[PDB]
Amino acid sequence: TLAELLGRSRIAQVANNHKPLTYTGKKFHPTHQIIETKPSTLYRQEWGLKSAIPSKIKSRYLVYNDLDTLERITTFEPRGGTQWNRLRFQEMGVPIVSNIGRQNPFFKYISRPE
RNA sequence: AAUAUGAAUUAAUGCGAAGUUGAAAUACAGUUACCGUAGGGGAACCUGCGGUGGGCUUAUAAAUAUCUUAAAUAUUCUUACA
Ligand SMILES: [K+]
Ligand SMILES: [K+]
Ligand SMILES: [K+]
Ligand SMILES: [Mg+2]
Ligand SMILES: [Mg+2]
Ligand SMILES: [Mg+2]
Ligand SMILES: [Mg+2]
Ligand SMILES: [Mg+2]
Ligand SMILES: [Mg+2]
Ligand SMILES: [Mg+2]
Repeated sequence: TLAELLGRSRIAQVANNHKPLTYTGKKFHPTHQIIETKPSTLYRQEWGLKSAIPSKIKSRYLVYNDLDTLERITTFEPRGGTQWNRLRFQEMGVPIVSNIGRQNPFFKYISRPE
């Protein structure tokens, strides 16, 4: 059915987020999912959102909150810069270690009631 | 006692022409107007108290914005590729 397809659509895959797109507090990790469009689609203002992104946007990365609003605009910011922070961390090749010597969370360890 | 008539006597008002004394109202009408009420004054009107808008909704910024392969690759593409 159409409902089944919609639930699995790429737009459905992005978790609902209404966090401020302009946040001036302390940032410790990414808050919005970066959206990327290919160069061919960018030439046609196609991002896979509800409406065409304004042609003024030359970046290929954005973050958004609402597909449409009462102001008849998309709420988005044309930035994708948290990906470069992650890739620069990867280039520094420093593994993240636990200062408390806890078990690795990414391994299925056999824990006990200690 | 009622009804009708006339009535000394006396009250209110309309229209007509037509000047006079002011300039109260319509614009922020030159003191916002009007409602109720009270007092005062040649005349409109003036003043006090509250009410109404049938006057002020007539309302319109203390400005400041961001990084990924610009192309041998996107931009071309005509039912083709798959
Ligand atoms: K007056
Ligand atoms: K009055
Ligand atoms: K009065
Ligand atoms: Mg006067
Ligand atoms: Mg006058
Ligand atoms: Mg006046
Ligand atoms: Mg007086
Ligand atoms: Mg008054
Ligand atoms: Mg008036
Ligand atoms: Mg008015």
